[PDB]
Amino acid sequence: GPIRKVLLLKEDHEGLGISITGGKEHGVPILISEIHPGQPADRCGGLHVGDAILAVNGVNLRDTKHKEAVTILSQQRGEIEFEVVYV
Amino acid sequence: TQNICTRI
Repeated sequence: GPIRKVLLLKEDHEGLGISITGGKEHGVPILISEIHPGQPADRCGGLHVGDAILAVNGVNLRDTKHKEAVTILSQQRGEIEFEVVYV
Repeated sequence: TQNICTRI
């Protein structure tokens, strides 16, 4: 599919409201596994289960192990701009 | 066991 850019806002006390799976050590992208009701991603729209997250706030996720991607995504605050593509 | 889903 086409690559999309989607920005949401996250307050410091909030999570992103997504679950991810995949990663370099499993030979697949960082994939959105679930979008959780009522949390920032759900309230924004534009992210979808099965999207690959290619980058977040300009930080490349294409060659990251699962744990590293968790670290990177968890460290984003405020404006969070996702670069995603449906694989 | 190794693939997991992580909530963030």
